[PDB]
Amino acid sequence: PALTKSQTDRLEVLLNPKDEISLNSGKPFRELESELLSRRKKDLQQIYAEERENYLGKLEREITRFFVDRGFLEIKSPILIPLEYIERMGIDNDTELSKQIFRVDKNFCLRPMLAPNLYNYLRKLDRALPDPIKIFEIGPCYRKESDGKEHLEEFTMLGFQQMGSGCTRENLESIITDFLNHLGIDFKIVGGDTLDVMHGDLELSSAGVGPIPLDREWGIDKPWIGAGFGLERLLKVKHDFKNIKRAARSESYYNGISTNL
Amino acid sequence: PALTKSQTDRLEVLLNPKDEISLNSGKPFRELESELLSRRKKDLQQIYAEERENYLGKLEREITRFFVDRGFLEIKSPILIPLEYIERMGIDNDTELSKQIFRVDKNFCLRPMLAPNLYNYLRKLDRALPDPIKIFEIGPCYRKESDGKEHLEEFTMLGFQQMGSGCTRENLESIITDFLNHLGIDFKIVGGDTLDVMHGDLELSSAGVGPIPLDREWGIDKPWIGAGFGLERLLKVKHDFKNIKRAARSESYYNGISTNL
Ligand SMILES: Nc1ncnc2c1ncn2[C@@H]1O[C@H](COP(=O)(O)OP(=O)(O)NP(=O)(O)O)[C@@H](O)[C@H]1O
Ligand SMILES: Nc1ncnc2c1ncn2[C@@H]1O[C@H](COP(=O)(O)OP(=O)(O)NP(=O)(O)O)[C@@H](O)[C@H]1O
Ligand SMILES: Cn1cc(C[C@H](N)C(=O)O)c2ccccc21
Ligand SMILES: Cn1cc(C[C@H](N)C(=O)O)c2ccccc21
Ligand SMILES: [Mg+2]
Ligand SMILES: [Mg+2]
Ligand SMILES: [Mg+2]
Ligand SMILES: [Mg+2]
Repeated sequence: PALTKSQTDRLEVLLNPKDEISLNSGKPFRELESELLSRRKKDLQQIYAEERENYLGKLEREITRFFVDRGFLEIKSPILIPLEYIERMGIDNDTELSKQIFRVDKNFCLRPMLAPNLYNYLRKLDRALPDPIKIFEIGPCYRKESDGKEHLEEFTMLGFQQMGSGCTRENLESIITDFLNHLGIDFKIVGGDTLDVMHGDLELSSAGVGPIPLDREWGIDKPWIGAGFGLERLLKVKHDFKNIKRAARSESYYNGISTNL
Repeated sequence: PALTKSQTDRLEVLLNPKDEISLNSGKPFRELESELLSRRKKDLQQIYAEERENYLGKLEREITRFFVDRGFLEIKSPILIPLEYIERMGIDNDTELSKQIFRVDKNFCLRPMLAPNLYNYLRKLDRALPDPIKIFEIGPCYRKESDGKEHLEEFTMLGFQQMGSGCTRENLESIITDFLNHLGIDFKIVGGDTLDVMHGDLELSSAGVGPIPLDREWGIDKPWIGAGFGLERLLKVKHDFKNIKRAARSESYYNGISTNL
């Protein structure tokens, strides 16, 4: 009696990437399910007995320490932002992002990105802080997305930006490289300069070197370097999850372990 | 020449609670403004040179360590939640909260509270973890509010909950008391049991002891204790801010310092 596709789907919910269990073994579904249920209950018991930390929270804290220690100021800015910030980012029809916005009320949206708020902080802090100005933010961002194993509608972005002196492509690649070697994540950098940070075919980050013409709409007139990274994609690679759902804010998975036991 | 109300409003933006400057001094507005601008620029320079941490992020990390160390599992659950969770919480017309919901699309809303997701986690984790089950979450919550010095529309909630053995009012008051003495925040506890944690006339928390009849709609049939705290209200008290805007996710204040310099 071979397993049904529905049964294999159920077992795949319970399977963790380092389990060495093969589904075709010939063992009955009920037995395979009971084995995986026992393993996942034990995984949750071990977390509860020892560390008790959530992967997404813990990763945020680790990234925060890395950037604070490298001289970047920690920002916490609004998640619910004025809708006019989207248009002011140059996002209109004929851009993909235009159709992906979660609107709230008449004049607000859930931010799909961190760039508007980081631009505003760079402009304001230039009146107080010495050159160069280095800032970062980690927090929720929102985009409407087609179903896909690499995309969430509710995700978490790291964004960092430096403005003034030292804003070279070399220095940008150095930050990225030190950061991902610190986290233990393999990558390739692929390249007004623009560049993407790839893990195989998966985009971990897009990064940039300024100035660009958009800066003037935000009151920025200095060179800059910066990048944006999705935390759930970093977790997906680090823990070898097959679907990014395992890494997201979720009621269905805790540290990549099914909560439906 | 006395200061105008508009001028005093501008100086109050620049005034920090421990400044020992009196507005009626007789000094001209321009001079008082220049003094406060210099002080606030220096405050930002000192943060940037030394700690570089945001108060709201740092408070979240401190609270996280307190609860993890006391045996509570750290949860990160969705901020964008099904609208049906609101009705299932018993929130209908004739309740205040009913009119305060930020709706998104047809079937979702920004969570105004943490209770639905914590109920769901308690039910699911009861199948895996030993008694008692202790969990907590910190993160963004959203409510439409009238203008007021104690309310934000975008705020941050701590919610903790224990289920099973040990769920007594005494144990609940002990958690609260240890927590606020750890943070250095003065309070009074004022009291199916219900109780509020007050700082003067300001509500820091509402807390509760179960079971209650609502539990059955969430699949819960064990005793419980729990509470919810606003982080920005804790910061407002700790730092003696006159308006909670100083403590919120914001583009206008950084660690209670005006960014408009
Ligand atoms: N829906 C999403 N879910 C998870 N992470 C995301 C999502 N959208 C963007 N990210 C992350 O945020 C980073 C910066 O955003 P951005 O450069 O705008 O993404 P993007 O170009 O739309 N990438 P993609 O949709 O994969 O082609 C990306 O490199 C991802 O790591
Ligand atoms: N709009 C808000 N801004 C900031 N903190 C809030 C807000 N609403 C609730 N809180 C915090 O969240 C805690 C738990 O929420 P809840 O008990 O529902 O609040 P509440 O009853 O509406 N309090 P209040 O509106 O002041 O009378 C409160 O005790 C506050 O510390
Ligand atoms: C600061 N920052 C953030 C991003 C990612 C995305 N565009 C966002 O705004 O969140 C980014 C990309 C290139 C250069 C700088 C960047
Ligand atoms: C777990 N928890 C959370 C709250 C506050 C608010 N009602 C919310 O849901 O976020 C709360 C109040 C009493 C008892 C337990 C509580
Ligand atoms: Mg995209
Ligand atoms: Mg990209
Ligand atoms: Mg209220
Ligand atoms: Mg209350």
